[PDB]
Amino acid sequence: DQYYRAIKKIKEAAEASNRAYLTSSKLADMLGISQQSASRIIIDLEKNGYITRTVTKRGQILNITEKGLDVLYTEFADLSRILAIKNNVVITGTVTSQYIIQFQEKLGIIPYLNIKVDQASLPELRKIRGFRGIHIEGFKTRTFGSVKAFPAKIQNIPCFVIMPERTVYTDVIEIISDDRVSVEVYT
Amino acid sequence: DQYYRAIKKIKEAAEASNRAYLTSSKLADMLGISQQSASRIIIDLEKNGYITRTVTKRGQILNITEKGLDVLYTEFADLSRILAIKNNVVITGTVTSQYIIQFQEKLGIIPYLNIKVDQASLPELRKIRGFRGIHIEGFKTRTFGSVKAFPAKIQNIPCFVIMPERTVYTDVIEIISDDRVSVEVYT
Repeated sequence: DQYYRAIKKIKEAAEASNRAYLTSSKLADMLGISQQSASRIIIDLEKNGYITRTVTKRGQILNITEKGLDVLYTEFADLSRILAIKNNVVITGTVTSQYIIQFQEKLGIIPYLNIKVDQASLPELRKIRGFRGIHIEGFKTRTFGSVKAFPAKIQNIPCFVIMPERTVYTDVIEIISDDRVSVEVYT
Repeated sequence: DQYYRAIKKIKEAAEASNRAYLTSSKLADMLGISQQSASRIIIDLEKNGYITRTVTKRGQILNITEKGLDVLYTEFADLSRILAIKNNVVITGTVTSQYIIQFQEKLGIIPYLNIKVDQASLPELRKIRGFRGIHIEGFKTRTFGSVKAFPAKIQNIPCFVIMPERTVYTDVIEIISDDRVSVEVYT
Protein backbone atom coordinates (compact mmCIF):
# COMPACT_ATOMS: atom_id res chain seq x y z
CA ASP A 1 0.00 0.00 0.00
CA GLN A 2 2.55 2.71 0.98
CA TYR A 3 4.46 0.46 -1.46
CA TYR A 4 1.49 0.36 -3.92
CA ARG A 5 1.39 4.17 -3.59
CA ALA A 6 5.09 4.54 -4.28
CA ILE A 7 4.90 2.27 -7.35
CA LYS A 8 1.80 4.16 -8.58
CA LYS A 9 3.45 7.59 -8.05
CA ILE A 10 6.58 6.40 -9.82
CA LYS A 11 4.62 5.11 -12.81
CA GLU A 12 2.59 8.33 -12.75
CA ALA A 13 5.80 10.39 -12.87
CA ALA A 14 7.06 8.10 -15.64
CA GLU A 15 4.05 9.45 -17.58
CA ALA A 16 3.77 7.52 -20.82
CA SER A 17 7.12 5.69 -20.30
CA ASN A 18 8.17 3.33 -17.48
CA ARG A 19 11.13 5.53 -16.35
CA ALA A 20 11.24 8.60 -14.03
CA TYR A 21 13.93 10.98 -12.74
CA LEU A 22 13.23 10.83 -9.02
CA THR A 23 15.30 11.33 -5.89
CA SER A 24 14.23 9.96 -2.54
CA SER A 25 13.54 13.65 -1.57
CA LYS A 26 11.27 14.29 -4.53
CA LEU A 27 9.45 10.96 -4.06
CA ALA A 28 9.07 11.75 -0.32
CA ASP A 29 7.43 15.06 -1.25
CA MET A 30 5.06 13.43 -3.76
CA LEU A 31 4.13 10.82 -1.18
CA GLY A 32 3.83 13.04 1.95
CA ILE A 33 6.52 11.15 3.90
CA SER A 34 10.02 11.79 5.15
CA GLN A 35 13.13 11.53 2.97
CA GLN A 36 14.25 8.58 5.14
CA SER A 37 10.96 6.69 4.63
CA ALA A 38 11.26 7.29 0.87
CA SER A 39 14.88 6.12 0.80
CA ARG A 40 13.88 2.90 2.60
CA ILE A 41 10.93 2.27 0.24
CA ILE A 42 13.12 2.75 -2.87
CA ILE A 43 15.67 0.26 -1.51
CA ASP A 44 13.00 -2.29 -0.67
CA LEU A 45 11.25 -1.89 -4.01
CA GLU A 46 14.52 -2.28 -5.88
CA LYS A 47 15.76 -5.32 -3.86
CA ASN A 48 12.42 -7.04 -4.39
CA GLY A 49 12.17 -6.41 -8.09
CA TYR A 50 9.39 -3.78 -8.40
CA ILE A 51 11.69 -1.07 -9.72
CA THR A 52 15.30 -0.60 -10.86
CA ARG A 53 17.40 2.40 -9.92
CA THR A 54 20.00 3.79 -12.25
CA VAL A 55 22.48 6.55 -11.39
CA THR A 56 23.40 8.69 -14.39
CA LYS A 57 25.15 12.04 -15.11
CA ARG A 58 21.61 13.41 -15.49
CA GLY A 59 20.31 12.11 -12.19
CA GLN A 60 18.74 9.09 -10.64
CA ILE A 61 16.21 7.18 -12.71
CA LEU A 62 13.66 4.88 -11.17
CA ASN A 63 12.35 2.34 -13.72
CA ILE A 64 9.22 0.25 -13.01
CA THR A 65 9.73 -3.45 -13.88
CA GLU A 66 7.24 -5.97 -15.28
CA LYS A 67 6.66 -7.00 -11.69
CA GLY A 68 6.09 -3.41 -10.54
CA LEU A 69 3.53 -2.91 -13.36
CA ASP A 70 1.84 -6.18 -12.33
CA VAL A 71 1.16 -4.57 -8.92
CA LEU A 72 -0.81 -1.79 -10.70
CA TYR A 73 -2.57 -4.10 -13.18
CA THR A 74 -3.55 -6.43 -10.26
CA GLU A 75 -5.11 -3.48 -8.43
CA PHE A 76 -6.91 -2.41 -11.55
CA ALA A 77 -8.23 -5.97 -12.06
CA ASP A 78 -9.25 -6.16 -8.31
CA LEU A 79 -11.29 -3.00 -8.71
CA SER A 80 -12.82 -4.20 -11.99
CA ARG A 81 -13.96 -7.38 -10.28
CA ILE A 82 -15.20 -5.62 -7.10
CA LEU A 83 -17.02 -2.84 -8.95
CA ALA A 84 -18.20 -5.24 -11.72
CA ILE A 85 -16.52 -3.32 -14.50
CA LYS A 86 -16.10 -5.34 -17.69
CA ASN A 87 -12.56 -5.37 -19.07
CA ASN A 88 -12.36 -8.11 -21.71
CA VAL A 89 -9.30 -8.12 -23.93
CA VAL A 90 -7.99 -8.78 -27.45
CA ILE A 91 -4.32 -9.73 -27.94
CA THR A 92 -2.58 -10.52 -31.23
CA GLY A 93 0.67 -12.34 -31.91
CA THR A 94 2.25 -15.17 -33.84
CA VAL A 95 1.91 -18.92 -33.41
CA THR A 96 5.27 -20.33 -32.33
CA SER A 97 6.85 -23.83 -32.01
CA GLN A 98 -4.05 -33.77 -11.45
CA TYR A 99 -4.19 -30.59 -13.53
CA ILE A 100 -5.96 -32.53 -16.29
CA ILE A 101 -8.78 -33.69 -14.01
CA GLN A 102 -9.45 -30.11 -12.98
CA PHE A 103 -9.47 -28.87 -16.59
CA GLN A 104 -12.11 -31.56 -17.15
CA GLU A 105 -14.17 -30.76 -14.05
CA LYS A 106 -13.87 -26.96 -13.88
CA LEU A 107 -13.69 -26.05 -17.56
CA GLY A 108 -15.87 -28.98 -18.68
CA ILE A 109 -13.54 -29.92 -21.51
CA ILE A 110 -11.11 -32.61 -22.59
CA PRO A 111 -7.58 -31.12 -22.74
CA TYR A 112 -5.68 -31.99 -25.92
CA LEU A 113 -0.80 -24.33 -28.44
CA ASN A 114 1.82 -21.51 -28.00
CA ILE A 115 1.52 -17.83 -29.02
CA LYS A 116 4.10 -15.12 -29.04
CA VAL A 117 2.18 -11.96 -28.39
CA ASP A 118 3.12 -8.72 -30.18
CA GLN A 119 4.95 -5.97 -28.36
CA ALA A 120 2.00 -3.75 -29.07
CA SER A 121 -0.39 -6.18 -27.28
CA LEU A 122 1.89 -6.44 -24.24
CA PRO A 123 -0.24 -3.92 -22.33
CA GLU A 124 -3.30 -6.15 -22.91
CA LEU A 125 -1.40 -9.24 -21.73
CA ARG A 126 -0.32 -7.34 -18.63
CA LYS A 127 -3.99 -6.50 -17.98
CA ILE A 128 -4.97 -10.17 -18.24
CA ARG A 129 -2.21 -11.16 -15.83
CA GLY A 130 -3.72 -8.92 -13.13
CA PHE A 131 -7.01 -10.88 -13.16
CA ARG A 132 -7.60 -14.12 -11.26
CA GLY A 133 -9.26 -16.17 -13.99
CA ILE A 134 -10.53 -19.65 -13.19
CA HIS A 135 -8.57 -21.14 -10.28
CA ILE A 136 -6.88 -24.49 -10.89
CA GLU A 137 -5.50 -25.82 -7.62
CA GLY A 138 -1.79 -26.51 -7.10
CA PHE A 139 -0.73 -29.63 -5.15
CA LYS A 140 2.02 -31.68 -3.44
CA THR A 141 3.86 -34.61 -5.09
CA ARG A 142 7.59 -31.06 -4.94
CA THR A 143 4.80 -28.53 -4.59
CA PHE A 144 3.18 -27.57 -7.91
CA GLY A 145 1.73 -24.05 -8.21
CA SER A 146 -1.89 -23.28 -8.96
CA VAL A 147 -2.74 -22.04 -12.46
CA LYS A 148 -5.17 -19.47 -13.78
CA ALA A 149 -7.42 -20.29 -16.69
CA PHE A 150 -9.05 -17.55 -18.81
CA PRO A 151 -11.88 -18.45 -21.19
CA ALA A 152 -10.82 -17.22 -24.62
CA LYS A 153 -11.73 -17.37 -28.31
CA ILE A 154 -9.62 -17.72 -31.39
CA GLN A 155 -11.57 -17.31 -34.64
CA ASN A 156 -14.68 -17.61 -32.49
CA ILE A 157 -13.53 -21.06 -31.29
CA PRO A 158 -13.49 -21.32 -27.47
CA CYS A 159 -10.31 -22.19 -25.59
CA PHE A 160 -8.50 -21.11 -22.45
CA VAL A 161 -5.35 -19.16 -21.79
CA ILE A 162 -3.34 -21.03 -19.08
CA MET A 163 -0.90 -19.15 -16.74
CA PRO A 164 0.94 -19.88 -13.47
CA GLU A 165 -0.64 -18.09 -10.56
CA ARG A 166 2.87 -17.01 -9.53
CA THR A 167 3.11 -14.69 -12.53
CA VAL A 168 5.94 -15.30 -14.99
CA TYR A 169 6.78 -12.29 -17.24
CA THR A 170 7.01 -13.60 -20.78
CA ASP A 171 5.51 -12.67 -24.09
CA VAL A 172 4.57 -16.32 -24.69
CA ILE A 173 1.07 -17.53 -23.79
CA GLU A 174 -0.22 -21.07 -23.70
CA ILE A 175 -3.69 -22.06 -24.83
CA ILE A 176 -5.52 -25.27 -24.09
CA SER A 177 -8.67 -26.41 -25.93
CA ASP A 178 -11.15 -29.28 -26.14
CA ASP A 179 0.57 -17.64 -38.58
CA ARG A 180 -0.67 -14.36 -37.13
CA VAL A 181 -3.44 -14.71 -34.54
CA SER A 182 -6.02 -12.77 -32.58
CA VAL A 183 -7.27 -13.95 -29.18
CA GLU A 184 -10.18 -12.46 -27.25
CA VAL A 185 -9.73 -13.12 -23.58
CA TYR A 186 -12.46 -12.99 -20.96
CA THR A 187 -11.62 -11.60 -17.55
CA ASP B 1 -4.66 3.70 1.87
CA GLN B 2 -5.09 1.56 5.04
CA TYR B 3 -8.42 3.43 4.71
CA TYR B 4 -8.63 2.67 0.93
CA ARG B 5 -7.90 -0.97 1.86
CA ALA B 6 -10.59 -1.07 4.50
CA ILE B 7 -13.18 0.45 2.14
CA LYS B 8 -12.12 -1.99 -0.62
CA LYS B 9 -12.29 -5.02 1.73
CA ILE B 10 -15.70 -3.90 2.97
CA LYS B 11 -17.06 -3.52 -0.56
CA GLU B 12 -15.45 -6.85 -1.44
CA ALA B 13 -17.23 -8.52 1.50
CA ALA B 14 -20.43 -6.75 0.45
CA GLU B 15 -20.05 -8.81 -2.76
CA ALA B 16 -22.68 -7.67 -5.22
CA SER B 17 -24.45 -5.41 -2.65
CA ASN B 18 -23.09 -2.40 -0.73
CA ARG B 19 -23.70 -3.96 2.74
CA ALA B 20 -21.57 -6.43 4.80
CA TYR B 21 -21.88 -8.17 8.18
CA LEU B 22 -18.51 -7.30 9.69
CA THR B 23 -17.18 -6.88 13.21
CA SER B 24 -14.03 -4.95 13.94
CA SER B 25 -12.44 -8.40 14.73
CA LYS B 26 -13.38 -9.90 11.39
CA LEU B 27 -12.29 -6.78 9.49
CA ALA B 28 -9.00 -6.78 11.46
CA ASP B 29 -8.40 -10.36 10.34
CA MET B 30 -9.19 -9.59 6.69
CA LEU B 31 -6.86 -6.60 6.84
CA GLY B 32 -3.94 -8.11 8.83
CA ILE B 33 -4.18 -5.56 11.67
CA SER B 34 -5.19 -5.53 15.31
CA GLN B 35 -8.80 -5.40 16.50
CA GLN B 36 -8.06 -1.95 17.98
CA SER B 37 -6.73 -0.59 14.66
CA ALA B 38 -9.84 -1.95 12.92
CA SER B 39 -12.17 -0.43 15.52
CA ARG B 40 -10.50 2.97 15.04
CA ILE B 41 -10.70 2.75 11.22
CA ILE B 42 -14.42 1.86 11.32
CA ILE B 43 -15.13 4.84 13.58
CA ASP B 44 -13.15 7.21 11.37
CA LEU B 45 -14.73 5.91 8.18
CA GLU B 46 -18.21 6.24 9.66
CA LYS B 47 -17.66 9.76 11.13
CA ASN B 48 -16.30 10.95 7.79
CA GLY B 49 -19.04 9.51 5.65
CA TYR B 50 -17.35 6.59 3.82
CA ILE B 51 -19.47 3.93 5.50
CA THR B 52 -22.46 3.63 7.83
CA ARG B 53 -22.62 1.14 10.69
CA THR B 54 -25.87 -0.42 11.75
CA VAL B 55 -26.35 -2.64 14.81
CA THR B 56 -29.06 -5.26 14.32
CA LYS B 57 -30.29 -8.47 16.03
CA ARG B 58 -28.35 -10.27 13.29
CA GLY B 59 -25.10 -8.44 13.83
CA GLN B 60 -23.26 -5.35 12.80
CA ILE B 61 -23.62 -4.22 9.20
CA LEU B 62 -21.14 -1.94 7.54
CA ASN B 63 -22.67 -0.17 4.51
CA ILE B 64 -20.48 1.66 1.96
CA THR B 65 -21.88 5.12 1.08
CA GLU B 66 -21.81 7.00 -2.24
CA LYS B 67 -18.70 8.70 -0.90
CA GLY B 68 -17.06 5.41 0.06
CA LEU B 69 -17.73 4.03 -3.46
CA ASP B 70 -16.27 7.24 -4.94
CA VAL B 71 -12.97 6.34 -3.21
CA LEU B 72 -12.92 3.04 -5.18
CA TYR B 73 -14.11 4.55 -8.49
CA THR B 74 -11.46 7.34 -8.13
CA GLU B 75 -8.74 4.70 -7.70
CA PHE B 76 -10.05 2.79 -10.67
CA ALA B 77 -10.07 5.99 -12.78
CA ASP B 78 -6.49 6.87 -11.51
CA LEU B 79 -5.25 3.49 -12.69
CA SER B 80 -7.10 3.78 -16.01
CA ARG B 81 -5.40 7.11 -16.65
CA ILE B 82 -1.94 5.95 -15.46
CA LEU B 83 -2.04 2.65 -17.36
CA ALA B 84 -3.81 4.25 -20.38
CA ILE B 85 -6.81 1.98 -20.19
CA LYS B 86 -9.83 3.30 -22.08
CA ASN B 87 -13.02 3.42 -20.04
CA ASN B 88 -15.56 5.53 -21.96
CA VAL B 89 -19.14 5.40 -20.77
CA VAL B 90 -22.80 5.43 -21.85
CA ILE B 91 -25.47 6.64 -19.40
CA THR B 92 -29.21 6.90 -20.04
CA GLY B 93 -31.88 8.87 -18.22
CA THR B 94 -34.66 11.38 -18.65
CA VAL B 95 -34.54 15.07 -19.49
CA THR B 96 -35.82 17.04 -16.50
CA SER B 97 -36.89 20.68 -15.81
CA GLN B 98 -15.11 33.55 -15.08
CA TYR B 99 -16.34 30.00 -15.68
CA ILE B 100 -17.71 31.09 -19.06
CA ILE B 101 -14.35 32.40 -20.28
CA GLN B 102 -12.73 29.08 -19.47
CA PHE B 103 -15.47 27.09 -21.24
CA GLN B 104 -14.64 29.29 -24.25
CA GLU B 105 -10.86 28.96 -23.97
CA LYS B 106 -10.48 25.34 -22.82
CA LEU B 107 -13.43 23.69 -24.55
CA GLY B 108 -13.35 26.05 -27.55
CA ILE B 109 -17.10 26.61 -27.49
CA ILE B 110 -19.69 29.25 -26.73
CA PRO B 111 -21.74 28.16 -23.68
CA TYR B 112 -25.51 28.53 -24.14
CA LEU B 113 -29.56 21.10 -20.01
CA ASN B 114 -30.45 18.73 -17.07
CA ILE B 115 -30.68 14.91 -17.09
CA LYS B 116 -31.93 12.57 -14.46
CA VAL B 117 -29.93 9.42 -14.94
CA ASP B 118 -31.56 6.00 -14.51
CA GLN B 119 -30.88 3.92 -11.42
CA ALA B 120 -29.46 1.30 -13.71
CA SER B 121 -26.88 3.78 -15.13
CA LEU B 122 -25.84 4.93 -11.65
CA PRO B 123 -22.77 2.67 -11.73
CA GLU B 124 -21.66 4.37 -14.98
CA LEU B 125 -22.19 7.83 -13.47
CA ARG B 126 -20.14 6.77 -10.45
CA LYS B 127 -17.36 5.69 -12.84
CA ILE B 128 -17.39 9.09 -14.55
CA ARG B 129 -17.21 10.87 -11.20
CA GLY B 130 -13.92 9.12 -10.41
CA PHE B 131 -12.21 10.65 -13.48
CA ARG B 132 -10.70 14.14 -13.58
CA GLY B 133 -12.11 15.36 -16.87
CA ILE B 134 -11.11 18.77 -18.19
CA HIS B 135 -10.11 21.06 -15.31
CA ILE B 136 -11.97 24.36 -15.03
CA GLU B 137 -10.33 26.50 -12.37
CA GLY B 138 -12.19 27.70 -9.27
CA PHE B 139 -11.60 31.26 -8.00
CA LYS B 140 -12.09 33.92 -5.28
CA THR B 141 -14.82 36.61 -5.37
CA ARG B 142 -16.52 33.60 -1.55
CA THR B 143 -14.31 30.92 -3.03
CA PHE B 144 -15.89 29.10 -5.98
CA GLY B 145 -14.88 25.46 -6.55
CA SER B 146 -13.25 24.15 -9.70
CA VAL B 147 -15.40 22.10 -12.08
CA LYS B 148 -14.73 19.05 -14.21
CA ALA B 149 -15.82 18.98 -17.81
CA PHE B 150 -16.24 15.68 -19.72
CA PRO B 151 -16.56 15.73 -23.52
CA ALA B 152 -19.79 13.92 -24.34
CA LYS B 153 -22.21 13.17 -27.16
CA ILE B 154 -25.96 13.08 -27.29
CA GLN B 155 -27.35 11.76 -30.59
CA ASN B 156 -23.83 12.17 -31.92
CA ILE B 157 -23.93 15.91 -31.07
CA PRO B 158 -20.93 16.98 -28.94
CA CYS B 159 -21.41 18.58 -25.54
CA PHE B 160 -19.86 18.41 -22.09
CA VAL B 161 -20.99 17.00 -18.79
CA ILE B 162 -20.22 19.63 -16.07
CA MET B 163 -19.59 18.58 -12.40
CA PRO B 164 -18.16 20.19 -9.25
CA GLU B 165 -14.70 18.91 -8.48
CA ARG B 166 -15.84 18.46 -4.87
CA THR B 167 -18.12 15.60 -5.87
CA VAL B 168 -21.83 15.97 -5.12
CA TYR B 169 -23.79 12.66 -5.07
CA THR B 170 -26.90 13.18 -7.16
CA ASP B 171 -28.54 11.41 -10.02
CA VAL B 172 -28.87 14.72 -11.89
CA ILE B 173 -26.21 15.70 -14.45
CA GLU B 174 -25.76 19.01 -16.18
CA ILE B 175 -24.72 19.35 -19.80
CA ILE B 176 -23.39 22.42 -21.54
CA SER B 177 -23.13 22.78 -25.33
CA ASP B 178 -22.14 25.25 -28.05
CA ASP B 179 -37.73 12.57 -23.19
CA ARG B 180 -35.48 9.56 -22.65
CA VAL B 181 -31.80 10.15 -23.48
CA SER B 182 -28.49 8.41 -24.02
CA VAL B 183 -25.17 10.15 -23.36
CA GLU B 184 -21.75 8.80 -24.28
CA VAL B 185 -19.16 10.28 -21.99
CA TYR B 186 -15.43 10.42 -22.67
CA THR B 187 -13.06 9.89 -19.78
